[PDB]
Amino acid sequence: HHHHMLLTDTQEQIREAARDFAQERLAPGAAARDREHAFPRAELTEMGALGFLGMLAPEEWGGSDLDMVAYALALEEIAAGDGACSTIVSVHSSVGCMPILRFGTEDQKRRFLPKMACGEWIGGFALTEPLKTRARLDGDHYVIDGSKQFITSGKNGNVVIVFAVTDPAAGKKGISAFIVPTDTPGYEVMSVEHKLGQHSSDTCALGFTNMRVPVENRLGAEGEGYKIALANLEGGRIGIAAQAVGMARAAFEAARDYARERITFGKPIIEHQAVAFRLADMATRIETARQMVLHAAALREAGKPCLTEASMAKLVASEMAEQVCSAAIQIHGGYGYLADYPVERIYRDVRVCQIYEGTSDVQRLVIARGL
Amino acid sequence: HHHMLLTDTQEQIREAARDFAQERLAPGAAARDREHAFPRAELTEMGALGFLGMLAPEEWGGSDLDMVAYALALEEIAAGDGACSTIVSVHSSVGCMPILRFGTEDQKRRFLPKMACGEWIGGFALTEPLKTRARLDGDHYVIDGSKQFITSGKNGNVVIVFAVTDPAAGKKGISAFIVPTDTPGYEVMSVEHKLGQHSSDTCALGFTNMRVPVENRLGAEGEGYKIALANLEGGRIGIAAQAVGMARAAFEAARDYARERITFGKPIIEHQAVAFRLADMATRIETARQMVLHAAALREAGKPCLTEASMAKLVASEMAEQVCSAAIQIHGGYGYLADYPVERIYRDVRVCQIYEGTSDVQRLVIARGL
Repeated sequence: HHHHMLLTDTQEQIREAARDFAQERLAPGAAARDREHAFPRAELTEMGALGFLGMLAPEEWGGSDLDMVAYALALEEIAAGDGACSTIVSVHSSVGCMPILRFGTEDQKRRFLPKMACGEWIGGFALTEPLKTRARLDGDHYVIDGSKQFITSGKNGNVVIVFAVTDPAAGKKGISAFIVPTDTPGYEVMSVEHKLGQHSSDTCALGFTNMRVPVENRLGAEGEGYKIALANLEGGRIGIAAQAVGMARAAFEAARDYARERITFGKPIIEHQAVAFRLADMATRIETARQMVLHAAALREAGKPCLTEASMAKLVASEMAEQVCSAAIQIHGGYGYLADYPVERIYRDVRVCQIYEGTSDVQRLVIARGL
Repeated sequence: HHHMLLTDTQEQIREAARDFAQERLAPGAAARDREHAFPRAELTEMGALGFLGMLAPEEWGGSDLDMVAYALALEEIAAGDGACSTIVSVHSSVGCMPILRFGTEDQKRRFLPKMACGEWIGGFALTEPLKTRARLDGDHYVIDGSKQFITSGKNGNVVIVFAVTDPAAGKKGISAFIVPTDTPGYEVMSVEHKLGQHSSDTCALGFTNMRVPVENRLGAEGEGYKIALANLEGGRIGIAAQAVGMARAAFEAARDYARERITFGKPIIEHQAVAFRLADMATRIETARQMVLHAAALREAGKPCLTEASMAKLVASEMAEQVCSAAIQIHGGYGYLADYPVERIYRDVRVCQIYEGTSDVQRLVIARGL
């Protein structure tokens, strides 16, 4: 019999499969993709063949249809190999694929989900603005004019869910969602931002000018945009929480290894008390955050309310990860500040986990409302 | 004039350092970060204003400031450009001071005037991956070895090199050498790629058959260990001051962002969480600063202050990471972007906990003195 509150063998197998892939195929190029700001298209293609871009899609659409706990385990492994890659996957899965799955017509799902589930088409989500973006009905097309900011995969993605006002008098009831191929004429990347880290993943400002979108690409009814925009808060926040755990873990393992190789020289790490206790604290914080992330994922999988718990997980893991990554740098001494070791990059990569997908204060606000 | 408050001269130096840093260092800091560009032109302008001779006597072209004023100036320089403050801190405390204190009159004449006016930038090469050695050969020493993590090892002009002259004498067997960086045999093995302070070269050095005149040996044979430790306090005070300065620049950036992009000109106290975070940041900066200045006051008075300097360095460096990170958070999404200065200042300041004695080195010094 399966032990209560322990991972199933299938969940452990998925974790190991994600680990094997991330370590063998993502980690060796992670530093280079950081230096080059290079989108991991080749690696995403590989991942797609192995089911890692279809984890939240059902099998009938080409997905691997994982439970939410397994999905979190997989994202953690991917993040421990390459942080930016885990961002691209989390966004793709939770707010690229899921809105089309839940709100799409059968024909919209046929047209978009198989190529998204195998990772051929990478999905993005364009809600946030510098809503002023609007969509005007013109016969068999909507005409979209506006702009978006901080859009992950706005340039390298193939399909982006665009949110635009269709009735300015209806306020939050007057927004609609649109499935927009990124090669639609009038779709424009205004900028790819230079960031502190996760260089490999494009974060974009978009402009839409006279951008004609077929009425058959409207996701849901006119006015359903607000509901659609909020439909995956939990999945997204769980995913970013998992990636923060993964990056923290990678930095911890680097620091543990450096301690054994370069501080104690093979002797028990416990022989250097301060460094041993610091590593113990790091391990404890990582494990504790992980259990919060998996708890939230378990609630989501069961369809229970979990906005509070997902937000808690995202908050506690993102803040944990900066502390652990910084301690990983300290343990490396002078080498911690050098690009030759991975912990300075992981530090840079992880800092944005407290900022996107709801800033920490946005998380606190929803947690406070649900007390 | 209250004896625990800054003197008018100290405030004047702070204001002069501020005016230069804001006008001539801050506007170019982002570019020098992007381009990993040594601030040679800015250092020259600084030198002509006396900021590269702050620990040197006037007779050598220095401005001969008291330690409090020196600390104030370094905070200002750092708030303008973190990397530049490192270059100056190193140049003044372990470049100029060992030559001032231990140099012969002729050595001071040959080296201090150009270093004090900033034409020649000084570095300090002790740390190794000591195995570097110096063997006497007539009227030269021959030096062979290597050094790691050396600030200005490439872009500097004069580096104090530490080498073993008597392997049987242990920590009594080290000597110090004044070594122009264009000495044949002096080689930059690598300029490290760092998280931040890109503008300041941190170098691996190699010395191969490097012949140095006997007249460049700084102090007597065996005096090297003493010379190496001769400026622990002034070095740590300076690095403490630069952490305060970088923290302050990040705080000011977050304060301005709040005013322009969060409250839209309304009083910041109308947004309680951000107001309280900025209050805490301002408080931690001010508290660290007073510790730095207290350590500086003791040093100026010639009192024991290794504990206080180590405390100042420890407190300010840790404070600065926390305040710089808070500054990123206040910027929201923009905080993670290179178009705003706080991600760079965050990168720049992280090494303050690491060089000039790691945080745990500071704790050990503090503990053993209790």
